[PDB]
Amino acid sequence: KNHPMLMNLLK
Amino acid sequence: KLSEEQQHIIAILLDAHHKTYDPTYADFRDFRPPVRMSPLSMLPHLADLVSYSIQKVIGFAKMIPGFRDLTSDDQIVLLKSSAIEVIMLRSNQSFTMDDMSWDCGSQDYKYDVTDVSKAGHTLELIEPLIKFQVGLKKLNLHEEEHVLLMAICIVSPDRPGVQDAKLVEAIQDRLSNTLQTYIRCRHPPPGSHQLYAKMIQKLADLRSLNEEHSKQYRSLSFQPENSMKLTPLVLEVFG
Ligand SMILES: C=C1[C@H](O)CC(=C/C=C2\CCC[C@]3(C)[C@@H]([C@H](C)[C@H](CCCC)CCC(C)(C)O)CC[C@@H]23)C[C@H]1O
Repeated sequence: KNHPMLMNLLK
Repeated sequence: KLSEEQQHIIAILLDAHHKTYDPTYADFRDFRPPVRMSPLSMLPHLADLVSYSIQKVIGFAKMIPGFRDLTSDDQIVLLKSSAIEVIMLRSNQSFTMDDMSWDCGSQDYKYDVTDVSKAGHTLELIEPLIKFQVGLKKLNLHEEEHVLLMAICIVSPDRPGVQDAKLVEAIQDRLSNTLQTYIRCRHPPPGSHQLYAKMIQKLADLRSLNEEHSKQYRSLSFQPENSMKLTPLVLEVFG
């Protein structure tokens, strides 16, 4: 599924 | 015998670790408090600790040379798959072979086998985790080796869902070559090969602990009562 929080922590 | 490139890798990883691991554990005061009376009284606290640790691991990863040059999806699969292992690994710094617990600056934030039990984990997993911590501690790793090992752990080309395995292997190989050389600079043969071999066996053990857990966190979080006690990032990461 989507990982919006992990994505955001990566940027 | 460390080249400049190797030394630069180590330096970057030392900084990243120092930036993402506060040996005062001051932030722990902001977690849900621990309770040691109450099924799973330690779950809120340890869930917050795990969640916080995931944030910090992500911070460490982003500084690993080349990591952020991977695709976003590869970075996610790598972090989702390694988070628990790196947590376990990084936790060795608080771990003490005195009473076999993780000591984070006080009795309130000092975690033992029964504390972990009260977070919904069976002794049957918990014990192999303690054993791992013991074995690792006995290596008496230099901080240089410790951070390299964390980085090697994260950038593994054999994690499920990885698309560019070759690129991930390119980073890992540089890290492994750096670790091997660092070891050689401290230890002649065959002590050097001995220590390296043991570090590699620790990464294998972590994979095993990871696999075993996944089955357990599946049964714990499957319960809606428990999953509700976790955090959003823990739910996102551990599926
Ligand atoms: C900031 C720090 C580290 O990130 C982590 C740390 C201590 C680590 C601990 C003690 C409490 C129990 C933890 C969080 C363990 C945890 C509860 C897991 C289960 C959660 C998985 C998502 C162990 C899994 C087993 C092996 C029981 O199945 C692993 C690391 C353990 C304190 C400090 O060194």
